[PDB]
Parts: sequence; structure tokens; C-alpha cells
Amino acid sequence: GQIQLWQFLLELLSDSANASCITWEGTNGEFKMTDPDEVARRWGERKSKPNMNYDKLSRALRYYYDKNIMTKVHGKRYAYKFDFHGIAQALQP
Amino acid sequence: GQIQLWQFLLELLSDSANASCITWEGTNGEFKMTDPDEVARRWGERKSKPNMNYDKLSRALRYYYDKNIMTKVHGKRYAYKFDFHGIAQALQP
DNA sequence: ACCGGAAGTG
DNA sequence: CACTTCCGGT
DNA sequence: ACCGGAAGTG
DNA sequence: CACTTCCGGT
Ligand SMILES: [Ca+2]
Ligand SMILES: [Ca+2]
Ligand SMILES: [Ca+2]
Ligand SMILES: [Ca+2]
Ligand SMILES: [Ca+2]
Repeated sequence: GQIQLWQFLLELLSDSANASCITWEGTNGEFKMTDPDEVARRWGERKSKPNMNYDKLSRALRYYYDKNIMTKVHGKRYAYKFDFHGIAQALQP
Repeated sequence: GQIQLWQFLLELLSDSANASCITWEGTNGEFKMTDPDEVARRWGERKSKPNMNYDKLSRALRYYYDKNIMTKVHGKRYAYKFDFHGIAQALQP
């Protein structure tokens, strides 16, 4: 199906075998990408789009700021925080 | 039908019209039930289980503590906090 | 009010 | 399993 | 590395 | 419609 980036990141985060590239860290919702290039590769793989990289992936995350789906952890790089306010709304059709 | 309780609460919390009975409040994840009995009634209405009350509903939420799907905001009553660790795993098939 | 054990449901 | 039902704890 | 405007895609 | 692509800012 037509999977979302916020759904894809939760998929990777749920399994601890992906700890090399992405992992939960800090308060509730906060996670960091320990290998942003690896995460961006797998997102391009799922979408059938091998031109994907972290610079293009991060602008995809940026649109979630206005949607209230997630936000940046200011200071700790490659680290973002999911926000239930928008996730809950995005979960419904 | 075929729905989880954690999914049902996020469904209600997405629509702000439901602020009479339940609403987001506090840090990321934290919500409270301003009319706990009204929430329990709609859960019984959804599940087709007419004897549902808060006492029965609260024990369903206590099973989520060991699952890491949510936790209790200690002190503030009728107030619980979703936890992304369990919500991530629970969303997958 | 909130907690978790115990037994039961399809 | 994911609750529902019930109850003796704090 | 992170920010958001802009134009384009399936 | 949710990104994808590109880029001139900080
Ligand atoms: Ca049992
Ligand atoms: Ca009692
Ligand atoms: Ca006891
Ligand atoms: Ca600009
Ligand atoms: Ca540049």
C-alpha cells in the first residue's frame, strides 16, 4: 500500500534490530537517527525512489511541523519527536 | 467492531468536539477524561457491551502498563499518558 | 480512585 | 490474545 | 545540519 | 493530496 513516512519511522523504531540506524531516546516521543543515510536509503526503497537521501527526507519531516505530527529536538542532531496531537488525527481517514 | 481500546481513545481525542468527555492535557501523550462515565458508555456502545463502566474500562488500561502502550499520570485523576514504545509495536501486523 | 490477581469470553 | 467481569486490597 | 519557499509528481 | 525535487537562506 501507500505507506506514510511517519508510519515507516514507527515501523523501524518498533523493532530494536534497527538500533544501528534509528532508536528511541529521551522523553516520550523523542527518537534519533544514528545513521541518517541508512534510514533515507530504506525509505527510498519502500517508495520505489532510489534518489532519496537525508536532505530530501528531512524536508518531508518538515511538513509535519505545521500538521502537528512531529517536531525537531533542538540541539541534538538527527533527532526528532513525534507528537500525538497530529498522529491521532493522521491515524483517522 | 474489531477495534482496540487505545485506538478508540485516539479516535475520540482527534476530534476536539469530544472535549466535553475527553481531551489532551499536559506533556506529549498526556490526556484526561473530563466525563469518565461518558467515555465508558461510548466504549460499551462501540463494543456492544452495555454493562461497561469506568471501573471495567480502567482495568483494560492497567493491562497496557506491562505492554508499555500507556501509563498513569500519578496524582491527576482520570488522566493517562500514551507511550510511543507500545503504540509503535501495537500499530504493526 | 487506582491497583493487580483471578477467572472467563470467542 | 485483548479485553470483560468481579473483588479485596492501598 | 536545519529552515521554509517554490514548483512538480503519480 | 503527501510527499519529491531543488535551493538560497542561517
Ligand atoms: Ca487469563
Ligand atoms: Ca471494591
Ligand atoms: Ca490483592
Ligand atoms: Ca527563502
Ligand atoms: Ca546549500
